Amino acid sequence: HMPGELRREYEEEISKVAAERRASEEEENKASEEYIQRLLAEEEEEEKRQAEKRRRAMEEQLKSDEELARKLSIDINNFCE
Amino acid sequence: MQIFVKTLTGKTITLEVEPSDTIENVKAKIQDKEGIPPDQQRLIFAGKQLEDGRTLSDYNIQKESTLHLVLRLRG
Amino acid sequence: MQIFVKTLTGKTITLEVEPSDTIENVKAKIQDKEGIPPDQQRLIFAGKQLEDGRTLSDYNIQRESTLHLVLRLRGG
Repeated sequence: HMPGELRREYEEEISKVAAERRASEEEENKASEEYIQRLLAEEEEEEKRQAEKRRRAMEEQLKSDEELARKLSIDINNFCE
Repeated sequence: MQIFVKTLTGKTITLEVEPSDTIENVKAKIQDKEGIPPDQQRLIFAGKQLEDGRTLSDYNIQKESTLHLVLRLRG
Repeated sequence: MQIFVKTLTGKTITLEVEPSDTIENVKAKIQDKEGIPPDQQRLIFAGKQLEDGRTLSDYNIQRESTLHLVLRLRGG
């Protein structure tokens, strides 16, 4: 029977396949999860930094609004005294 | 939605508004809560003096925004 | 051939593919099976993001290999 003569040539290669596959599967999974971990962390941090830029830009706007209001208040009240 | 109106005296007024409400409506809502006549109100947002006719969305005023109010001072 | 797609919460999507199919087709198949728009999808294999125009063959993605799906933020 053919698997009997083919056995000696192929059996060691085939008896080790399942381990060779699991090694590559684990190596793929380890490289992807490490990259993904950097992806999620970098994405989350930069989103937080952007939202904090917008917060300070709004606060910088309120301070300028307040000083514009304070100038307008002095100007328009001096006029109608 | 909510917006805030900060007076130069430090006071902070809270108003319930719609994005389609005009600046005239906003002055009317400040009149109800604080008794100040709308003629004696000037509102500033984003370095601009708001015009009675335009709406809050016209000035890109969204929720939690803070407007600044200028009053008449009979000293 | 069959491949597997791991999602962020651990689920596994099963797809019937060919070595010739492009990353676009894969995402389209994920849409048909999971209802996820392709523009939300980021597919990662061997630690690299996969480009819509290349094929599974271009990325040495073989039978029963596992791809990793990471959706994009709504804003950002």
